Amino acid sequence: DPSSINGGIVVAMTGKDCVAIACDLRLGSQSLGVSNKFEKIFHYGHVFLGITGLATDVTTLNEMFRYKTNLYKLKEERAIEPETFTQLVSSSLYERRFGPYFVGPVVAGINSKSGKPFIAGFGCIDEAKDFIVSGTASDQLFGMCESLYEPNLEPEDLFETISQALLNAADRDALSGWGAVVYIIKKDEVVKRYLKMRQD
Amino acid sequence: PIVTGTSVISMKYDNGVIIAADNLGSYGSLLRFNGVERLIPVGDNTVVGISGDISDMQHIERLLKDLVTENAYDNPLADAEEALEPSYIFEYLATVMYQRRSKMNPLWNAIIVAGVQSNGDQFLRYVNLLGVTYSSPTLATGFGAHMANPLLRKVVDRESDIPKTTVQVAEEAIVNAMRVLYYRDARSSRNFSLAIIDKNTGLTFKKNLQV
Amino acid sequence: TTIVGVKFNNGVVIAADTRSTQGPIVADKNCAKLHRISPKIWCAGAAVTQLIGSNIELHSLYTSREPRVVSALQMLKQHLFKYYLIVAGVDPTGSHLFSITDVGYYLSLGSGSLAAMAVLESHWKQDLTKEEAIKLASDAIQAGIWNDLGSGSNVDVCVMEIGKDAEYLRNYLTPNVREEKQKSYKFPRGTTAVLKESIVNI
Amino acid sequence: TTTLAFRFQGGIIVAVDSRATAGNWVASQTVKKVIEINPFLLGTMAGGAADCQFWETWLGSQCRLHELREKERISVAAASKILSNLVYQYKMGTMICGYTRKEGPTIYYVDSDGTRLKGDIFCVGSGQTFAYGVLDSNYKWDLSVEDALYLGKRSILAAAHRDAYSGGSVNLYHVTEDGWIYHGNHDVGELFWKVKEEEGSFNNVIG
Amino acid sequence: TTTLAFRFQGGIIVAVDSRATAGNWVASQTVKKVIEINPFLLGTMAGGAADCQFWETWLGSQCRLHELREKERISVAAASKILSNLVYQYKMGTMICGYTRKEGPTIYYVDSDGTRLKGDIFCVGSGQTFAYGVLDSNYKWDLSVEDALYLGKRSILAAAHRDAYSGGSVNLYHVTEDGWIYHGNHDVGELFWKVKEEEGSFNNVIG
Amino acid sequence: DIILGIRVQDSVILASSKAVTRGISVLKDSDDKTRQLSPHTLMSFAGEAGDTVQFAEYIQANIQLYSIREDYELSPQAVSSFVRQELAKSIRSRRPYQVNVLIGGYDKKKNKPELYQIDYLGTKVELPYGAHGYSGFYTFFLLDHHYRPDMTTEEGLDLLKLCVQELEKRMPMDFKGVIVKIVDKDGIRQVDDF
Amino acid sequence: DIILGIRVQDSVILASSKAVTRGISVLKDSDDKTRQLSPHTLMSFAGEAGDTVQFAEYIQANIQLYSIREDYELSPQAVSSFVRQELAKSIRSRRPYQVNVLIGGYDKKKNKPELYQIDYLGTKVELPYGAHGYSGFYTFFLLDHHYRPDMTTEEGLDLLKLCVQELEKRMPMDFKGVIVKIVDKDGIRQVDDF
Amino acid sequence: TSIMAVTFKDGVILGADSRTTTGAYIANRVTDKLTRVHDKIWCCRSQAIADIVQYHLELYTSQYGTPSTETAASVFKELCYEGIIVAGYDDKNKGEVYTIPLGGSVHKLPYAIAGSGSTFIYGYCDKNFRENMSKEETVDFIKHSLSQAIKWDGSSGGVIRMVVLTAAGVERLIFYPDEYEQL
Amino acid sequence: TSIMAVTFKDGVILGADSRTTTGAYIANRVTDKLTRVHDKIWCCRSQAIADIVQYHLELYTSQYGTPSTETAASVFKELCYEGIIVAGYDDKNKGEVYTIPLGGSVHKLPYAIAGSGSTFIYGYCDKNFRENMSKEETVDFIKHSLSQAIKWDGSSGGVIRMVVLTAAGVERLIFYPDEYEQL
Amino acid sequence: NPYGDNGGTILGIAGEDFAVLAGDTRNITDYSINSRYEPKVFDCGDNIVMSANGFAADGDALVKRFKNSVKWYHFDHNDKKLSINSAARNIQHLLYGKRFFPYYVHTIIAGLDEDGKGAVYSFDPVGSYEREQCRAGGAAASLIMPFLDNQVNFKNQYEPGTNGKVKKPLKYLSVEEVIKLVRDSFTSATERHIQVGDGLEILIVTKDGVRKEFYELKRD
Repeated sequence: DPSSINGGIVVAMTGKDCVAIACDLRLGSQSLGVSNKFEKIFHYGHVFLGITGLATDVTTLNEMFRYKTNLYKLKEERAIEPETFTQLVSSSLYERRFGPYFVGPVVAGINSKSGKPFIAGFGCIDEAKDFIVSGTASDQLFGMCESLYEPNLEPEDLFETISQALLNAADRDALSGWGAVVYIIKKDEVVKRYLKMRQD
Repeated sequence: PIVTGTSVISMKYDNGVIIAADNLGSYGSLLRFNGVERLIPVGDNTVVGISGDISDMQHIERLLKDLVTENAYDNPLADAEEALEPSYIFEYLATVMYQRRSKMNPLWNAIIVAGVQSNGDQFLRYVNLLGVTYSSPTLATGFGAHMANPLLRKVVDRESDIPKTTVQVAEEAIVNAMRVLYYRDARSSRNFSLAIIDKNTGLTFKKNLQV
Repeated sequence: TTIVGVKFNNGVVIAADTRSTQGPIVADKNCAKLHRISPKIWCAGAAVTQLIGSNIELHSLYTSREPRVVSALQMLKQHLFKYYLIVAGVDPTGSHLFSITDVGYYLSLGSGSLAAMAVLESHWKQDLTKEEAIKLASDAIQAGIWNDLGSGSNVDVCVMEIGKDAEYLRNYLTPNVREEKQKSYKFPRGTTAVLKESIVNI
Repeated sequence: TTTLAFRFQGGIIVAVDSRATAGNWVASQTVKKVIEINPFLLGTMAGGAADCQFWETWLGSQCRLHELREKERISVAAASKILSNLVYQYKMGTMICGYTRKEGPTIYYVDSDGTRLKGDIFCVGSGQTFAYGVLDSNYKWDLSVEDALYLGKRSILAAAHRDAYSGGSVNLYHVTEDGWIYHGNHDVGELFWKVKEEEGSFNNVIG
Repeated sequence: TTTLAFRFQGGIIVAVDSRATAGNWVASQTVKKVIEINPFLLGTMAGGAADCQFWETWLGSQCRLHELREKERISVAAASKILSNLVYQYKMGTMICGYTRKEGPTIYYVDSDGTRLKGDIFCVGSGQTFAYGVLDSNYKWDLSVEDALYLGKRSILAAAHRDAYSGGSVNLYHVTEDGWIYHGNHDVGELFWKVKEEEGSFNNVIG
Repeated sequence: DIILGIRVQDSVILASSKAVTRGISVLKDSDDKTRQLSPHTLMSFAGEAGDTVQFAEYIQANIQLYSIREDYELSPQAVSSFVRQELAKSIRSRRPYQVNVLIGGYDKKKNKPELYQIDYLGTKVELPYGAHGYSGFYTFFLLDHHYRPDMTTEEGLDLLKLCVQELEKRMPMDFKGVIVKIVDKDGIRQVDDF
Repeated sequence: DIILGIRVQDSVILASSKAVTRGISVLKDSDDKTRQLSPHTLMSFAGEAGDTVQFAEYIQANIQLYSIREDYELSPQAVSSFVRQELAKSIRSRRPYQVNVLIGGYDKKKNKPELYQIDYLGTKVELPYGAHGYSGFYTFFLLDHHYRPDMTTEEGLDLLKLCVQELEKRMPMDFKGVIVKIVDKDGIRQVDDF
Repeated sequence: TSIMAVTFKDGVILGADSRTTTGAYIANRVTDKLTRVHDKIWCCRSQAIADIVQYHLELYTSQYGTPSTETAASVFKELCYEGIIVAGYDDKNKGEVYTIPLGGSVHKLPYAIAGSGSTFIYGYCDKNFRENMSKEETVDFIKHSLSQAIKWDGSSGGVIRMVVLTAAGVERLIFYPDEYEQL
Repeated sequence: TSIMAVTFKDGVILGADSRTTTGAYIANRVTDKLTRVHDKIWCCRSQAIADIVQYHLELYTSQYGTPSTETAASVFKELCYEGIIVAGYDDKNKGEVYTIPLGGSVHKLPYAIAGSGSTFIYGYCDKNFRENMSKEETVDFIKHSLSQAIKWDGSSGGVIRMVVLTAAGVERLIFYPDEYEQL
Repeated sequence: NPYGDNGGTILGIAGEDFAVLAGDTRNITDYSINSRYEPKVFDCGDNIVMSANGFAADGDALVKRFKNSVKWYHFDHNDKKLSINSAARNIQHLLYGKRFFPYYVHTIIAGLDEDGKGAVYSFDPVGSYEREQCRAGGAAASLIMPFLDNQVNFKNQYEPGTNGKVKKPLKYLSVEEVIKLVRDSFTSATERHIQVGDGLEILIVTKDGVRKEFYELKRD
């Protein structure tokens, strides 16, 4: 299983008029930790994408989606929306059904027209209203999110919730850790925060 | 197994337990034998329903009759307050099945012990070749665990539903499940045996019931 | 997964549970498994659906005719044979119910297929009405939900009647709503230690 | 898992991590990986903890029986030999550490293959390479007790940082001629930030 | 099989054995394991003899085509590169030996995994260790032509004596700037007795 | 093979093991597992015997072709991106290149050294120091301790010497020493006396 | 492990590699893979990790028991016969000893050195020089050339020194040098400065 | 499954059971196993291949006129060779049965039996089949044979579906377990 | 092989074929498959166990008197459990058939069929067997049944050997292919 | 295959004067439900609660053999109360008696130490054991323990305004607060794990004795 080769987790949460996406920073080669700066969250316009799994696959998919969203912006004269980007991700993934990338993608963003927070998991789209998890600690993340999450959290409360969930799931995962980054995404601003965590 | 018995289904109602099994021994996809009684009365308060290997089932039948004979030795109350209980029979059978599994020579069967204890409690417990034991308001083996259990659990969903369940309702649900099992199970038979153990009226064994 | 399809006197109804699992872990608790091929042709499985629906729409525009359930069935069959569904619908030739291929007055697929079939075998009768058909399909899905670990959450129902529009009853039943938690786990602000903070120029 | 034991003028320093993992799931961060066989003998677990825990506890019984018969404590050489013979006949890595009057401070390495090695430094586990390097670059015989305890702490910290299956906390033991002394449990998370601050290492880690 | 080629002031010495074995059955004692690719190029076969033979004859044809086009002979580097690319694209050990004006005496080692090494000494085959040791102990750059031929003979003799699948006879080649010179076939049986008599070696062999 | 890379304040230092072993014997003890991609970019490689050199010369030819076509030098970042794309293409081809490479270069426009570690799968990452395979298991402790961003070339060479000494003591093979090359603003030079 | 034995006119010289490797690291670099069976008999062993020492101390205890029981020393031939029988018994036991041994001894009655090579299967043979496993692949060429029955101990050590140098050069492993012991009429002594 | 086709004095009758199983589970117990590939040519398996055969026979009917049962069996072979019982009626051939076992060879028989239940009735069908049977005699023979096959085969059951192919046309007959089990 | 035992109004008849094969090779075509374990108790396989059973039954007879067919099947089971058709006659039981399939379970049947050729006559024997048949009807029933089994099974052939176990005694009957094949 | 999986997750938390052992009551095979109420946490006497999670047959056998040894201990020591540490050593010897054919169970025992503080011991199927403040077993252990670490031990929590320099200090959790956390973690695990549900049985060991509480979980 190539997904467990590199490790790492991505979690997205919806709040009150806001979304949060968070990931760990560990780039591992089995038990060996190689890099603590491998950010797995990317954005194309106002749409954020977290990718867990094989790191080379993560880089390849980030390049492919930058390519496709740039061409989309040139053709459409508008930035892609999170729902359209989710459809794009699903179609791109199933374009390699029998040659698949060993990834788990997580879409986070706010639709610029409607203003409603959007998150999605995956080819089959899991457009949840509360939280999406991905990575090696997906079970720990599921437990932490199912226990901690409550609807309509303000951006500060949403930050605290997603941070605690990520930190406590990463503490119990061998291949996740070495730092964490959280994006608090609102329509007007996006805040990036680096978390203090155990370095083992 | 080689010659095999199919599902045994059972449930407990307000005043006892009902257990049913069909009278067929399959040989792979060949419906070879049609006179296989797979409900084994032990005393007057216990019925043992066996599924799986018929040769191992006949072995268990011998073990149960020996157990009755041994209990009566030097026991003037063997037909009385010193008779074999459903819990005694199950514990012996569970011990045998677990000891066989630990010797890598398992009795390839699933056993449901149905009966009423001396104090009147309904006894309904299951044991398989692995020694795995559990009890439930409704029990079924093999194919009935997938199809008969949902129909029986619709009648008795939890323990508090048992006192609300009459013998007529329980027997009607068991017969309906047997008909459904005949329709959708290829290794099943039209003819089945039905045993009712009631704390008041005692053991009622019905043979050659037809779907 | 538990999917059933029941034909009644003037149509066909399909129903499904909404639980998605990744091993023993529930990934999506409200996955929609009733997929629309055409307005009156719906599919449920235990990408091929989206492509088949696209080609069905193109074929219907080309022929200027309503899509037929046999056409969708043939397309799905050929596509899958090139490389397990219940296809139901109403077309000008009536109501149809297929599995991928066997026809049926009632069908069930998935992990909870046997429990649902038990309920159907017990309660199905000829010449069901629409309400009775919905009740029967819902009860089969509920049996799958209660008795199969792979099935859970809600019941989604799609009803296709011959002379009417298809009605998709998303979350027709919701028998597994979580109770309120004992305590609120809202952290006080400042609980998490932050090493660095920066605004992202989107 | 990372276990280390080295010999210095003040005795033996035994440092271990406390993380146990079931695949990628961290089952526990507080696992004791040092057997206190007796007030003068320590054993370490690295793989096959149950075989280690049972037989090194049984090893304490044999030493006690040897105590009663000969009026003299068993030697580290004998204790390792019994454990090595036990392991061989059932054919993990364990360090037997003790400080008797005759032998002095003595460490024996016994693995599942039946090997039995005497030495001054040993590191076992998934992080043994990181621990070995920190020891090889800083170990001295004339090392003081305070500097040796920190060296045991530092070597485990390097392993915990770089190895995914090592971490949780450091348990320090100091085997002296009067018996071993437990020097406490040190959380790796707290230890890393302290060491990063005071030592200036881990410059690639943002703090 | 044992093939060797080494570089000295007088050019390149190529020495091989001639035994081919089908399991334990010696099919032939007179197998040519040196390919005369062209009057200035030699190749050696060690495993995969058929691929070596076909592709080095084709390499000779390619060298002739290069000669016709550029009015200049192909280089040893170019021939080795062509053979290595061919081997890699179909992914044996062969030495390409030649002496051109630009490069001088040049040996390239090409094996089945696609490696291509330039060097002064190479030994391939089941007996490569014995011959390689004899070379390492007796090789010199200032070695004379007669001494180098004897050194090749002696290394092949050691390999044939100690290795069961090497033997038969020694074929000596001497690559000079004027082209290679065949120095004959030397029966290993006679050579061993001659070397034992003149050299005093093989004292454990009764004669 | 053993490949170490270390980026210091003004240069990148690469060390590559010298031994070539096939089967029973060490054929070569002086191999150079590096290729000059550009005047200010150097690539050192490790992995499967025949794949490493083939991939390295393919990359070098492509980079040279770009340089001639544009009359310009690709930045080390662009070179590392191209190499990562090539390895990612290979990993899902009919037969992948099992090659792990370290790319050390000097960006003449940023006036900064750059080191990139790319494995055979195609995972690229910019590192202050790097090693492939088991090489980092015996070196990462020492670099984590003593590496500083502002280290001079001499201090980086001393740290590399200590790392190689540790590798020689605890790794169970004999890699026959290392060849050390330095990439800086003046180009690529080799350290013979290491 | 690397074990060399060489019998010269008046003594037997044994050389054993010093390295102990378990998995990823070289745990020890000074191990002694020899056991003194008697005052004039020495046994050096190689093979599987735990079998070599376990078998060697079992042999040593048995030879010691015979010496005390008879108040006499077994001849090196008798010792080698006993060791061969033990290895021959093991090869068809529930779990054999994977141990290859060289037995060097001085027969105080014949006043002659003796060297015996016994493999794990139980193949004993008296040799003027011997090595186990791949060790002879890099040494026999040199011994076949320069060995003479009348060599003195110094010439045997020089020949042994040359044999070790070739092993370091061409074997792909790092055995961390050898420990050299000499058995003669004066007993068993060790050469530290090798 | 238990499928059997019998030629008789006025044509051919194809009979089959209606049970399909996945192991011991009866997934469908009202299956229609007799498949029309052409107007009066029917086949049964012991499904894509049936579609391609129907395609090819429709093409043949458009271009070259009505195909015979031999033509249908030929198409079946050329698709399978590169267990099927093919039964059909033509005016000149007056009803033909072609069996194509798993190997892909084609055999023309007065009657054919196939499926897991045919083994139990090989002897009975050998003893009881007679050439030039009447329509009622043929129906009775198929009923008895398939009843025995259903009794002994666990994969055979449900209703006995029959297709009668004669010059009169196509007649569909259904026999429920309450009727054939008591035979 | 094709073996069958049938209880009738005066006792039991055991019938078998005489062919043993190693693949397609008929190694023995005059095999005697009906084996005597006791005076009027006979068995057939579908050889060591038959020797141990005869040993145990002889031991039983010396100590506990004449064993019944159930006792022989009991001994067969206790050895097999820790395909056999056991047929025998006793005055009180008037002829009994016990089948012990490969699993080791024992079943008492009015008639039993076993072997590779028994599958082809499951339908035929079910339709044609009748309780309380006459001796000639039983012989005819076995002759017709085994002939069909021989016709369809490649491992069945040769002569049809029959052992009649009644109160009168043991009667051996042989039927050659020229007689039963034309039935 | 002599082994099998019957699901079930157990949770042992040691307080300062209490110990709780909680497990779901659902017994399963593959994707079927065998029983919705099959307790896996047992009061074994002497204020010791035990749960053998894993292979159900081996779990029953081990619990049966431990209850066997407690009775023999009372027979040999004149009804003397068995201490939790003595029980842990006894369980280690029971497990190691089958070293090469082990009980395929992870067992947790909870109770009070001789000083009166809550004690929890976890055991490897082979026999290794360790005293813990908390331990989770079963399939859903990874969905329960990370939440308790956050909520009982305040992991990754810091005092607000201290810039992550002062950790949130540990506090006395009452058994009522621990029960609330146990209930919430099990309801969360029920949502996301198909093997968790149908009811939660919690056994609370205090100085007063062993108290049993049952709570209903979701039945899908």
